[PDB]
Amino acid sequence: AKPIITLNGLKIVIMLGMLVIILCGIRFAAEIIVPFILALFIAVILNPLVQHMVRWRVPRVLAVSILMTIIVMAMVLLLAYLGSALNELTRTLPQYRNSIMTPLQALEPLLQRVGIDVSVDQLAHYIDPNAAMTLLTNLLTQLSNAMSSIFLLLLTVLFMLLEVPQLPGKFQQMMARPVEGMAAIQRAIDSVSHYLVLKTAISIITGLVAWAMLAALDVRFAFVWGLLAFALNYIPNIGSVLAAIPPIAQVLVFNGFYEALLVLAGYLLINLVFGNILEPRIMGRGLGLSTLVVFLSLIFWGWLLGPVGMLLSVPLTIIVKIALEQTAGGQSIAVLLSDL
Amino acid sequence: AKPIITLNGLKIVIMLGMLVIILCGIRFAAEIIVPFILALFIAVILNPLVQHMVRWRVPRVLAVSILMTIIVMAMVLLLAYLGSALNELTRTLPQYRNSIMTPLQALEPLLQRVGIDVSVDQLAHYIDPNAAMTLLTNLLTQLSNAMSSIFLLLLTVLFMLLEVPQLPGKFQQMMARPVEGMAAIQRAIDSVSHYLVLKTAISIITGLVAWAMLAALDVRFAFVWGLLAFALNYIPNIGSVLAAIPPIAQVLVFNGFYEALLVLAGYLLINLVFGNILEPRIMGRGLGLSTLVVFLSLIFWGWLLGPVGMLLSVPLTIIVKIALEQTAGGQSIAVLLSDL
Amino acid sequence: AKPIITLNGLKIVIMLGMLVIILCGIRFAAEIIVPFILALFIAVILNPLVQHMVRWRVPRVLAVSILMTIIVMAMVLLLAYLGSALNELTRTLPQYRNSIMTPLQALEPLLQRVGIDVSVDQLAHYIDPNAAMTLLTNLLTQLSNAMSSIFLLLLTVLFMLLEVPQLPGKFQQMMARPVEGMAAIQRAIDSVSHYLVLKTAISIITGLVAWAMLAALDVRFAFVWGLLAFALNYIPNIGSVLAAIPPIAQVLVFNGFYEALLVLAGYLLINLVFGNILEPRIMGRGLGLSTLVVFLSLIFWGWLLGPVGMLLSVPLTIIVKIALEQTAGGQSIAVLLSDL
Amino acid sequence: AKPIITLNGLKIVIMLGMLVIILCGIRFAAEIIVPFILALFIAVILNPLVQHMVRWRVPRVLAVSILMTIIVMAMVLLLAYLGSALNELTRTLPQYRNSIMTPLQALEPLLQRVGIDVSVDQLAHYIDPNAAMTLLTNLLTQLSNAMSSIFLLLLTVLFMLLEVPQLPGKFQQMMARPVEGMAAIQRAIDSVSHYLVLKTAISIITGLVAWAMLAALDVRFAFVWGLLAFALNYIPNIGSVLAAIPPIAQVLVFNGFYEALLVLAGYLLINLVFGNILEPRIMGRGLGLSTLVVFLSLIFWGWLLGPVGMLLSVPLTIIVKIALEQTAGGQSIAVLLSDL
Amino acid sequence: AKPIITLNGLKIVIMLGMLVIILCGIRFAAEIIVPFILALFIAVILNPLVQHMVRWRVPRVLAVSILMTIIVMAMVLLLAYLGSALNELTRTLPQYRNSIMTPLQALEPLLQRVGIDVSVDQLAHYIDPNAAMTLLTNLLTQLSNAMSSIFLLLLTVLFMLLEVPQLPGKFQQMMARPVEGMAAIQRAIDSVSHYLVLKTAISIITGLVAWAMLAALDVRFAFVWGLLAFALNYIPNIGSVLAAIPPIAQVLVFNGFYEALLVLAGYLLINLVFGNILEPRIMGRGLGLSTLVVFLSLIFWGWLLGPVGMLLSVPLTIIVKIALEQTAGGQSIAVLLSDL
Repeated sequence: AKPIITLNGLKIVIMLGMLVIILCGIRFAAEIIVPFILALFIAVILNPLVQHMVRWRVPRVLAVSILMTIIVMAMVLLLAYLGSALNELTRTLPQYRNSIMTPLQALEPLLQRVGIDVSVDQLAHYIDPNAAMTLLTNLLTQLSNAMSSIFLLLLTVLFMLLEVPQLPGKFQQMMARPVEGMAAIQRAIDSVSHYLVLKTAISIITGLVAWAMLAALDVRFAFVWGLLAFALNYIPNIGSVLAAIPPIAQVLVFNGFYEALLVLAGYLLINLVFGNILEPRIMGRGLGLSTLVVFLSLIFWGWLLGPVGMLLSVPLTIIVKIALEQTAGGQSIAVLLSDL
Repeated sequence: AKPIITLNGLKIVIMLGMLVIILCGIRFAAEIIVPFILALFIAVILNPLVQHMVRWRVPRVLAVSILMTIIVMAMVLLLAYLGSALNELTRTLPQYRNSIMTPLQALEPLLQRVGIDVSVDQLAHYIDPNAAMTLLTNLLTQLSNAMSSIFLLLLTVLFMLLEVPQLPGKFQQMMARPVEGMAAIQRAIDSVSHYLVLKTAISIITGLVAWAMLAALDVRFAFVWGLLAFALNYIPNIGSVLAAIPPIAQVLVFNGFYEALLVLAGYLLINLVFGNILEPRIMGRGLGLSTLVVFLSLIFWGWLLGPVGMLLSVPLTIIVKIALEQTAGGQSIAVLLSDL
Repeated sequence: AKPIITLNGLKIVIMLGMLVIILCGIRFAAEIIVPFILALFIAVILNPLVQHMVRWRVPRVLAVSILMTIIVMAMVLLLAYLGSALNELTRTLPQYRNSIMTPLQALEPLLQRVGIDVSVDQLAHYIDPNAAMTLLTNLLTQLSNAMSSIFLLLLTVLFMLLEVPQLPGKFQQMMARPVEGMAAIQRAIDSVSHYLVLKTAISIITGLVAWAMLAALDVRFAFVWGLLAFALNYIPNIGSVLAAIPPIAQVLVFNGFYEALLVLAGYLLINLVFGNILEPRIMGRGLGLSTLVVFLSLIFWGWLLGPVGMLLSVPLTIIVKIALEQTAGGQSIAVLLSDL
Repeated sequence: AKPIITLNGLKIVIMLGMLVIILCGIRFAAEIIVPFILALFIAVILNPLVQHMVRWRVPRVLAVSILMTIIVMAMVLLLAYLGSALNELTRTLPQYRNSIMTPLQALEPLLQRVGIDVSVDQLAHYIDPNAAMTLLTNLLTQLSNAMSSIFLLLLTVLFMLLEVPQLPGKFQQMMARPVEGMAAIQRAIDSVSHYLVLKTAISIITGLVAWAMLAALDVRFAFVWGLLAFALNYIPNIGSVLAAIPPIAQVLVFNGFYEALLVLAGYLLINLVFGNILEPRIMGRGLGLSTLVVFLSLIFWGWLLGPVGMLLSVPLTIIVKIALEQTAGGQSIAVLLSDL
Repeated sequence: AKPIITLNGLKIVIMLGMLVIILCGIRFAAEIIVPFILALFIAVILNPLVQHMVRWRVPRVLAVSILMTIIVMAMVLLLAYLGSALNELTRTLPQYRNSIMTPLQALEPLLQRVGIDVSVDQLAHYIDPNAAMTLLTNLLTQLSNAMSSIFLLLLTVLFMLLEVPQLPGKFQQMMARPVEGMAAIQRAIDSVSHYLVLKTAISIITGLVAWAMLAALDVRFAFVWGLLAFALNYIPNIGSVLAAIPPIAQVLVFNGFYEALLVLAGYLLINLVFGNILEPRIMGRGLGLSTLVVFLSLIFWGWLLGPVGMLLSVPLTIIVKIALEQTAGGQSIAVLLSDL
């Protein structure tokens, strides 16, 4: 045309440029956004419990206070247990590394082979040691420095729970159609709140069941593996499969094959019954994240929000999808994120 | 719709992008914004005093000059006293650290226990030493390098106090409805000014009372604890509770339990009477910051404006709330920050 | 004119400023954009294969699963082979470096010469060692750290292939004229998809033919040179010429002149027949990138997207050209990128 | 209202965001902006001299050439003199540091004292050594590396002076109401030009008078103190007071009290007569910078433009005030910067 | 007015903010912009030669190929010659440094002197050694690492020359009034192209003449000084004067005064005849850069585009001036850059 800079071109480019600026803003302010978001989600999870406890005619402030003391004591105790178990695992690591190393040496002389062993040696180093080394580093930096920030986060959660009673009056007194599209009678947090409550119930059930079954199969670190399964259950399909690995690795490299197969059968039973109780119990909607979008959101949020961004990705992407579902212009993106 | 980039979408994204830019601007220029804001608040605090001293028929410039000399001499003397007391505390620290360490060893052999001690050892390190170590570092960097900037800040305060007499003519001669919404007959600084004056009066009273009562209970560093209580009294509910801790820790770990309980009772008396004189004396408005918003503003301002941003957060959030209270579009946010 | 800031001036400057912001956004988020784009292209390449395998009445998920296992095993094996061959080349390097060094000493005493040898010594260092040193460094950092990200990329490819079946319903259910200009009945990915499929077929043919012919001429690292020719065949005219060099260097510096000439004749035959089968077999369009634009896009993408950006430049520039071809305002740029 | 993002809100936020961007631009390009601005001011200062010398029927180019040679030779000689005197001061420093240290020890045993001496020892270290140490560092980095850039700046000044004759034709031939508001018949540089000329005349007079009087009181570094007084005379009220200190310190710590009082009386005489000749001689306007705004502009410009930004702050703020004085929208800010 | 944020204010601030963004974009992407721009200019220079060679009925591709081989061989040989000569100069440096040092010692005892020698010693260190040291560093980093990028740049030049034949069809087929204002029948590159061709012819003549005359005066590094004169001839008035210095320094410090005066007379003859052949031969326009603007553009471009930005500044500023000459709004800036 006569001008090359079409006004629609300007709209597109301004939108993209300002989105880039916003993302660099979030990536830069991650150390607030992450604790605040996570505190918000924990508050959402714990609010039904506190509300029911109020239904037992218990003072609100008293209830939340005792609940927070319970939670913080449990976290401190769990940090101690994790420190002991983790150190034991660190000092026990290389023995079964060599135990699984030996079959590689056995299988190296394939008839009419052309490659070398040392590179596959490094790949095995990736398999047993290196992934264990990275998990070691991440978890140990957690138990080392986290207590400086876990306390802060719990404080934030306490304040949110305390102030919840006055919040409905504040939303009611403030129409502002954007905010009613975020969380009001036009429920766009009650959607995510229910999902979080149900998913956390399921994850607790899965973690406890896995821990109990592992104890029934007398494997070491049964509790840590149960915790890991619980934590990873939040990522819908990748998380459970990824969590099922380390126990299988331990049981196979220590005990053998038949028991490892039985343990994997146990995990399959767990994840199928909870592939068959999560959907029909409540949340028949089956909140619409296609597996691809789950993985992509995982990578995305974990890249800008940092590691814990990975843990809270899926709830956060659900939030974004719900918010853009009702916006007039953006409904296209919202249906793009959905599943069918 | 036919276009995905709705004009309202552009408005939202431009507003958010430009807010991100502004915040990165403030975070980047913190070393001016902080001293300037703090000098402004100190000038507001000291203006009534100077004005009353003028009412005693004292020259304005003379009055402010003598007052600033008084203030700077007091600050230098207090820095010296703080240096001596702080060094004494540093060299006295670990003894009662071990004194409180021993009961942990006593309580470790809980019947049917499963955890370890070393992690709880590190948690105690967090409790007595580490928090003391961080307070040590922060206060010592203050007394070390602050005198380069405290003098600058006092100079700024002096200039503001000097120029105040001509300011009303300048505001009067300049309608500019935004500025009258910031500070004019449409009072939006006289709101914050009165809050600061009253809160500082209360904080001085609390600090002096705590110092006197601690002296009546012959604890070491009674003056430093009084100063700390005064400084932390600015954060309404978190500050007093957080300030009440270190004296309780010292008295319990040195003397014992009954006297520590008496001291905590004294703090409760102080903070309840000033939970019962702050509101009814003057400022029946009880400037509307919900406790959650207080904590969030604390975290926010302390994150971008740096540490002293935490100290001046609450006045600053009050300023923002008042300014956005009367703006037509933004009144929703203003009611969101309020309390009920 | 009366104002200097013409509105058209604002449009131009806003467009340019926001483009700069976007580019700094991509350059900053390269570690996602690159794996995601590359996974998208690999998925496009492999989709016809999986679809044909489905035509053999094979389950979709089963087909993609087995194909991905095949691919990952092949990559691991190839990494091992590359490690061995690369280490052998590293420890063999300097001998023929000196072998080609000696003719420089022979040719230094040109009659009536004026220069020195040491600078030309450094130029030869650039020729045989240094370029080999840089290739060494790049390839070795690949085989060293890549396995952390190659697995991630393959995972992404697997997810895309898995979700493809539901995608057409999602595009169909979403008109949004921009998206139909990107990939719909208004084909702007089916254009790039076909180009990628055909170019990859040609590149595989070229790589295998070069490997076989080099084996027929019993040169060392025949397989590595075949792989390098395949990889560089993606850059249309520069890539093949640049890839033809290292084998010629090796054969000349080890064996001699006549055999090197025969090998170069073989490469000429390959690149002329595939300068004569690429065009007429299919893709009679001969996707319109003028050689200059090919080189410039190479430099550009390789500068912001990093090294692998160079490899995927040409497909990516084709994408941009196709997208801007149909846009009303930008068709000028699209014809500028074309060839005639 | 129905939308929260009021259009006025967008205007405010866009203005602030773009101002932040501009300031980050200037802060980033300081190493050009500062020499260019300073060269412009020096050219303005020297233009009347060159023009008068032309009135003596001297060739323009010849006049400016000889004047620039004079200036550069004087700067080189002054750098040498400064190097010698500065090194002498550096090696003489600590003796009178201890001389003034001893009275602190004498005054430490105040009756009924509570503090320590070591912190006040560090405060004295701030007083005599540290401020001298910082002045040492700044001046020495000047005399060390400045000659690389002083020559560049003088070159720029020479070019501006050379090209001035053709400039009026260029402004005349270019209406562009913004530029006539910057410098034209609507004088907004002739305002600053006259201020600079008069202030520099006054500063030269003050520097020479102080140097002569100090020589009459046979103090060491009389010339350096005269230079420092001249340089600091540019900041209207803070500068002279700050410059009067180091000579007083030297004379008191070496000689004693009565002579120091006489010297301070001499400075008071100088600064009162030039608080009584600057205003009435010419520039009865008394360019309107309230002392607070002087100090704030000092801090501001010195923060973004770097140290020499402090020296050229006041002229620069005068420029900004004059420019925004006549702009229709911004006249409010202009009256805000003024004095009354 | 009622609003302070005038719409014109927004236009000004948006223009300035986006210009700052663009400049930070160029400063950030300098390592592409510089080689691309420089390759474009070299292609423009060499295009007439190739076109004339085509007029001799020589194949276009063959002609450009042989010309590029010639150029690259000449560059490699010149790099070698430069390495040898530069190393010789480095190891010869300090002897005449001391030779010129001794007259400073002779001239130190000026009657009734007050300064010291050591600072003037450092100034002489600036004169003979330091400037030589900086030139050493810059040139040596060139001959060291440049060959990695010089080859790249020559490749770019080759591609541009190759593709030129099809370019006129592409511009013809694309009206887009902006592009015709950049380079079309509305010539705004044919303006710069002719300037570059003529200026390069003049610079070659000057370099060769200076080299020949220096050889006639048997000074060392006559060729290097000729090259330096050629390179600096691109900056119109500063460049020749700055280039004339090092030969004068060498001849004076080695040989003496009369021969140095003769050499300076030779340079004056050269630069006056080419101050008297450049203008009247062709380019009677005398492309309008006032000397001040030349210097300012030098500083500017050299600051953002880096060192070689200084070399290509003047052509680049000419380009900008020509482009903004015909734009309706910006013609004011274009006349501001001109000369009269």
